[PDB]
Amino acid sequence: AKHHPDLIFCRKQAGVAIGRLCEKCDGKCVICDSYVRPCTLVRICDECNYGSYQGRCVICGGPGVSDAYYCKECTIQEKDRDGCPKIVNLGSSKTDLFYERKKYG
Amino acid sequence: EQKERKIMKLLLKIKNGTPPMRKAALRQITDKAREFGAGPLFNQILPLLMSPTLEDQERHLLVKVIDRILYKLDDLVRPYVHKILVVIEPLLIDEDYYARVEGREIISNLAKAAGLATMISTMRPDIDNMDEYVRNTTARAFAVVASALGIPSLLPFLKAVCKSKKSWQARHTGIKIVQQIAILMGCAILPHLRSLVEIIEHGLVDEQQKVRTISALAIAALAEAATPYGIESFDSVLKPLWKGIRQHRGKGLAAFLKAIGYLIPLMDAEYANYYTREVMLILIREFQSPDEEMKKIVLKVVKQCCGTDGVEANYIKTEILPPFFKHFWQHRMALDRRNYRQLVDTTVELANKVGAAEIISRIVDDLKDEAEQYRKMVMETIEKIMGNLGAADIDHKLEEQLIDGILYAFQEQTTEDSVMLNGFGTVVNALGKRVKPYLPQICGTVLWRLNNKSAKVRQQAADLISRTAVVMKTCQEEKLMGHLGVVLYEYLGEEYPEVLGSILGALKAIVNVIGMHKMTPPIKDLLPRLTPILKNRHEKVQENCIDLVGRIADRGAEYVSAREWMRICFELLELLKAHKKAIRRATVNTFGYIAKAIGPHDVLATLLNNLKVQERQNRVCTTVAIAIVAETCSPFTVLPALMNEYRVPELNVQNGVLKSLSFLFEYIGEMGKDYIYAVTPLLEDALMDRDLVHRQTASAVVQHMSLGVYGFGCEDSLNHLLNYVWPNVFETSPHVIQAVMGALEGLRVAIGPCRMLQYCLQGLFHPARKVRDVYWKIYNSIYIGSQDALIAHYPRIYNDDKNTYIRYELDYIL
Amino acid sequence: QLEHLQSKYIGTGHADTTKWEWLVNQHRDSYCSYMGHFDLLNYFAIAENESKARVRFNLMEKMLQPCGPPA
Amino acid sequence: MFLYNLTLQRATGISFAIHGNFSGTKQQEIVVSRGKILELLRPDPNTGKVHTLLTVEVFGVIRSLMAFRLTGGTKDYIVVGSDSGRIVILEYQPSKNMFEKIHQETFGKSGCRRIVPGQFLAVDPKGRAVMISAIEKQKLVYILNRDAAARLTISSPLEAHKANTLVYHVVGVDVGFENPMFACLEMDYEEADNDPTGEAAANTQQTLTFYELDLGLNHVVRKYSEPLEEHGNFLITVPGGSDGPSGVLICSENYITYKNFGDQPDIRCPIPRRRNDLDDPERGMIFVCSATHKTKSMFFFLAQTEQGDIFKITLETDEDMVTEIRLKYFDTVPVAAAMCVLKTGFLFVASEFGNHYLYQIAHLGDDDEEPEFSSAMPLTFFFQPRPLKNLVLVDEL
Amino acid sequence: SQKAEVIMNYHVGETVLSLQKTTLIPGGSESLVYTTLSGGIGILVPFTSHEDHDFFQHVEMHLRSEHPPLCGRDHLSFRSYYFPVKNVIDGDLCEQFNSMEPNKQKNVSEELDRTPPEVSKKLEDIRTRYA
RNA sequence: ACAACAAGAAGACGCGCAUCA
RNA sequence: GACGCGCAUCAUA
Ligand SMILES: [Zn+2]
Ligand SMILES: [Zn+2]
Ligand SMILES: [Zn+2]
Repeated sequence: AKHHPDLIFCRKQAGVAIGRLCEKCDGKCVICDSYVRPCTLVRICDECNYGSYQGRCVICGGPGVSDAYYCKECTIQEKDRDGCPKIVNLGSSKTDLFYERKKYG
Repeated sequence: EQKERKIMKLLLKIKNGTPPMRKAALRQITDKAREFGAGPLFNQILPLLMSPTLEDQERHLLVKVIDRILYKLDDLVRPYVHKILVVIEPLLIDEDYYARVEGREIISNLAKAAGLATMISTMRPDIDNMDEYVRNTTARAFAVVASALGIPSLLPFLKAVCKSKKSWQARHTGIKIVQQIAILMGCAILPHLRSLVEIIEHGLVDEQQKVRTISALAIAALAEAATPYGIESFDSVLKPLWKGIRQHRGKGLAAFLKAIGYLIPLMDAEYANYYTREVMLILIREFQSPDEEMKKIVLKVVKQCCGTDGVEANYIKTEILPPFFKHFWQHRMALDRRNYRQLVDTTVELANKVGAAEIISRIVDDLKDEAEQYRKMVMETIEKIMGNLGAADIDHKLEEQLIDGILYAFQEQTTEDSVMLNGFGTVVNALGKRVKPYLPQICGTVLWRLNNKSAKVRQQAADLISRTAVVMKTCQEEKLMGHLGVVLYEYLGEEYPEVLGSILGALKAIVNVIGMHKMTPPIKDLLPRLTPILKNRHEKVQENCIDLVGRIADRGAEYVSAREWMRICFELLELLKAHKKAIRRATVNTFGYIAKAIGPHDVLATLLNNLKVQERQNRVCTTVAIAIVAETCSPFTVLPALMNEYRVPELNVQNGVLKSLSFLFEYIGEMGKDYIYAVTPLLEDALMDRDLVHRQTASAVVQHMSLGVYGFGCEDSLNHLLNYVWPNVFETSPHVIQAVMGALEGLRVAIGPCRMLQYCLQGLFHPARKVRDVYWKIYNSIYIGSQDALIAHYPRIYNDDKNTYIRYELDYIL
Repeated sequence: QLEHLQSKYIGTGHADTTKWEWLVNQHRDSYCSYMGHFDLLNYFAIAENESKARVRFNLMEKMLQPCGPPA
Repeated sequence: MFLYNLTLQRATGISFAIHGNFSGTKQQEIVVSRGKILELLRPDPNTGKVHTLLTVEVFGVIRSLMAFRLTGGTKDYIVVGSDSGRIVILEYQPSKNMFEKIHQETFGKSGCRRIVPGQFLAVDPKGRAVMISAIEKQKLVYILNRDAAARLTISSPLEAHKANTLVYHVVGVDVGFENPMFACLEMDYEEADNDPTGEAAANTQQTLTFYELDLGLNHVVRKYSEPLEEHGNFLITVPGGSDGPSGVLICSENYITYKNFGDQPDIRCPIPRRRNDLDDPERGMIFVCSATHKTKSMFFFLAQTEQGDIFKITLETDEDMVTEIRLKYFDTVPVAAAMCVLKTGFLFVASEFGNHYLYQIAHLGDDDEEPEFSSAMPLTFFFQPRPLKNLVLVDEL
Repeated sequence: SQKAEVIMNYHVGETVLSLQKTTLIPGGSESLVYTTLSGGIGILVPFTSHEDHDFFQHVEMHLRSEHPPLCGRDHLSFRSYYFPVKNVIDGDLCEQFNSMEPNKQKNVSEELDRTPPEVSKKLEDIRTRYA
């Protein structure tokens, strides 16, 4: 996600697994969050696919209902041949939102 | 002192206050962490943490500030490791998942920052403590500090802790450390599998029950971590397990069964069968057990044994089921929840192998039970079975029983359960076109449920009809579908929005599944009735209504007159205020959907007039709508109106039109080669140093256009924009520099790396530092992509007295 | 910090990169490019009367330390 | 101002030549590779002619080409390593007469680069794994298996990176139903770029490492590291298991060295020189390419020098160790890039510049008048070139 | 002082050591014959009209995505190996339509609103006229 | 036991101006 | 450096 600069990608050797996308983010690009012209399929490394992490969403982490795709611009720029797009950082925004949601109810 | 008072004031600012004050205090403490010092700061922050009456909010802020100050002090926290650990350890046993994960992360960071020997010596006296809670916390700490810095950095310590003879507490703690490392690591212990198996194997024949049980649990954890590979490492462990199966009873028997069940899948087919036979010889007599945890363990063992490919189906159907269906299918099993899920999963995977018919035929009669929980359990069972195996094997004698059972289950309900509707939809879809002779019963039941009992099951009935419209259409039926549609029509005006959304979704599904020209109520009679619904503030009703409006506009447009579309537009301009992304996207799409049918003259004027909201949310949606309508229509009929609006002296309008141009160029793609000349003077004027936002938007436009027009050979006008993009690199704002970098990388593929290299070779070795940093960053960006293409564009550099910088291989002449 | 592509990759420079390092990196890249292509190798082996194996062996030797000794 | 590209003649420069049973029948075929065109051709034992049956353009530089088969299989699958950042597996369908892609795995950026694998490609002779490697810092291993549907599969790549290493050649070592082994000529240069005195450039010998693939452990670990006294160029795989000892042959300047891991000592054998050579004595002698004829009874090797002399290398071995290396002058042919020794005595010579020749092996040179050579002779050898009298020309391309 | 513009760029992929514009067969138009260092001979042919050029461009665009190359290498990226392609249509890709699957050939034909018998004749006419 | 979820509302930034030490 | 105000960016949720 380009909106949040603090997010860090896994950036490892992609395996043969297939990424998944939930209903909240269905047609978004895994890199630039675009909405036009899906091009290729997203692969992830075996570390991101083990036990409870199998079938989870790539960006946020919800249940997987659709496959992840690269847009045409990312394919032209060859940004897909980098690694798995799975985000390993939990994110300071989500935990903080949960923290001031829990106290208020 | 003064420093202590300052730390008191900033700590009070961090603890309580407005978010701006807290973030300012955090940024200043991160800026001045080194100057403040570590000693007094830690001696000041620890007493607040150790207080048992601390609220979670200030505890989280204190942990965050500790994390912020930890990485700045690379080596100054060595003497404070013990005093920080003795306060921070209890945070890894709380039930809060986020708290546990941030505690694990902070302990990993502390282990990385500190040294191995000092912390090892710190935690030496924690092994022999008599408290079990502190031993468990120490085991978790050892696991996380072993995940940090690597396993081999701690491997020799494992031998020392596991070979202790004075007491069994040290050995138990070592085995716990091993199992926690296996659990927390995942599949990263595969290279270090044997080094752990050999050290842990000796504990299976000890005289203490605790050490044997913990060793069995750790072996099970290791087998779980190394699921597909590693039988050669465990080949020396099997025989003690079989020897201990018969001798041990109780908790140790449970641990041994769990371990052996985990190791079964790792073997080959012949060995798997040979050993699962012996496992079953005790499993059959072991199904009878009073404890629920042992029932869960044996269910997991059965699941894992059935999952093995080496066990053939005839043995399964001859042995396992006759006791399974007689012992594990009772009311008490459905009473619990862990047993609920475990039994459901085991039954599903058993049906995946032995056959769906055999499983289903003995549980269809269970749908007539008076208990609601047991009916829910069996309904989930068939729903999951038919989700995977379909309904191609079920026979008519079984199909009618299943239909009767599901109808009985749906007819009476104590509360509202979505599992009933989900299962009914799954069974109906799996049956396909063979549910045709039962359609009138379903229609009568859904009508009866919809017509009465005060809007409690009406929304579920709407969901059911929305799910079954497809099957009723595929079963060659239209008349009762139209009757249901018209019935929903007089049932459209409800006060409750929750049922209104479901009814609107049902109507939308009916419109999707059947033709628009064959709908029983004329299309002209819906939109006047549907327009007041758009003013509702509820989310689901708005979603369903906007989806229905978009579908009608895309499909039914010749019937609808061009008078109410204006009112729909003026209502959608207000509906754009909605928070959810789906509603905004649907409204933006339906703008273009209706402007395809209606000439883009009044639509553009309405959108352009609402570009001065002063709210950022509305302008982005409006400009995306402008882009999508421009893409849908011919771009030459929408450009001059957009350009004429640029002369307004409002900066918001200029930003909006520039963003619309960017989005339009992104959408059209290869069609931008004909209109590239038109926007060149506008981009030239915008790129001038007048404001940062305008330059950023112009850079985005340049990037998108350059990416779109690649492959056509139009660099004559693209090269002119580089002379204006290049001077904008020297900026400090992250957004503008990101936009400029993106524009440069987009232009790199369109113009060729030669021009970029020529531009970069000007001040690559400039005497200053910041310009060198910028140029080197740009050069690295160009170098990562299309590295091979830079060979032919490298400049010639003459060699000096000492070195040879001339590439003589390219000077050969034939 | 999304600069992971620059640090992990080999050959990327920075402010404190000397001229000799850049020159030797580009020389090694040029040698690899010569070796990869076939028509360039044919041109090199036709310009001087040698064999493809001999040219490849010489290119292997020249990759140890080009541009002379460092300063 | 719009042009259109037409092509009249296709490229005829052979770069890589492989042989095997690609169609699945009992007749051998040769898959030659041009710069960017993949071609399939088979010889006719009846009329002694060569005809092309397939020609497809791949639109890219083919940097490597290998063939292999699965355990117990009857068909050969072609593995192609190109300038792109991916590896593909091809299968030939005789009925369709087209190439069908079986698998496609991407592991890096496209284009000829330095740290992108594709230059060196080695396969397990048994057919259980394949290896791909780059010039520097990057090696990758792919494990191949088959499912119950009798279809070839592939697993995730395994990292075998090593910083500051210049790989000269990668070849697979044949073992008998054991962990796969790969031999490479690694070479470090970290110290050579640190000392400005200049002696680091010299006295920097290259090693010969062995890589072990642990199927149970699913990782690759370095086993041994043996420095070499001189510089070598490429390696040859000696068949192992039940047919011959397991080992590799190292070709260098004026010398050939047999080397094996364990208790096997090193054997050094000089290369014979032409009698009354007019060349500069300072010039050395190296090998360009080699072949292998794995006959059921006994196996030998064929090698070619810079001048085109063909030698016949024969290994005499004990129960476990090898005694000596025997060399024998076979014939003289124009310098070629690769040889393909087919069944029924067919020799294919793909010249690097000029026409291509097909030779029929009429005699094996048994009990020849000219003497042989061996490493047991103390102290340099000489031989007299002569007409062929051992191969008969049949077809010319 | 006075720079010169470039009106054509391409990447044959092989080293070229000869260029000559002449007529090959009697009764035909001129062409730019070039020979490479690998043994291939090729010519460059200008179009005769604009509809034919548009049809060739559409065929190339359809076959770029619908018929990917054998080794999984992008055709546009390969032809733009050093410099972007300028006003050149690749005939090697366009002439691969004959070996394509019959159903895919049909789909392409009704995407172009033509017939494979007419497409083959159109493809062969440009080769016959200039060679 | 290592186990991910519900809408009283929040995450990263910047440019300008008033007062005080 | 401290107490404040206004404007504006990221199809931010
Ligand atoms: Zn990953
Ligand atoms: Zn998601
Ligand atoms: Zn993208």
